Amino acid sequence: QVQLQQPGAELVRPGASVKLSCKASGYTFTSYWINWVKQRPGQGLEWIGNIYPSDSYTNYNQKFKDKATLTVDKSSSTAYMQLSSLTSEDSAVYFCARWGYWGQGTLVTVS
Amino acid sequence: DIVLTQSHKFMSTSVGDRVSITCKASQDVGTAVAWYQQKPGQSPKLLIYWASTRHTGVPDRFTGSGSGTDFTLTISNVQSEDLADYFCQQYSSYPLTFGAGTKLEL
Repeated sequence: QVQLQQPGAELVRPGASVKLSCKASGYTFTSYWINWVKQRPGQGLEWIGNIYPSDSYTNYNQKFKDKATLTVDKSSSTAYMQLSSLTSEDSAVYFCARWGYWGQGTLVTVS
Repeated sequence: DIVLTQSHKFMSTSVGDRVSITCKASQDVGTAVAWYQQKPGQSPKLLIYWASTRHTGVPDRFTGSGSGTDFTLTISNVQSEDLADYFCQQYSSYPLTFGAGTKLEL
């Protein structure tokens, strides 16, 4: 039913920025908070922050606040997240999620 | 910053057995705890929320329990399809945090 489509992978150059997309479909885009989660093979899951589509209100992890920016595009029902000054430590799988539904994730590889 | 410490990193067992994974919070989170199941190369799947409520689709085999600071995930009759990673998450206050995970192997 609900679907949070994320592109499979992203190859990025060290020190640059990356824009990750998350297209929601099958439910009212504005009534549910969208969270962004980071996953690196070695460690657990890490919450980056969230955004409420209706008014773009955001909460960020103190660890990721200036490093990431969260926005939405209510007309296309897409949520975006941008990371800058990328380094090897940012290579991981990033997932966008809402209650009960996680996207497939996007593998960001800095090389 | 609420820390979530899962008992073990790995746990062995074979089909038929009963397993219990524990999650201890460093602060009281009432019952605002969720458990996820994650198989390799896939995204996490919600199992339990509000400490003991089963989500639409999870089998009666899974049972959550606890409150305050001690939570537990219980699989009464471990089937092969249950071999995977299990995470607990807190959603009472920011930042939202997860446990390190517990791998279920044969």
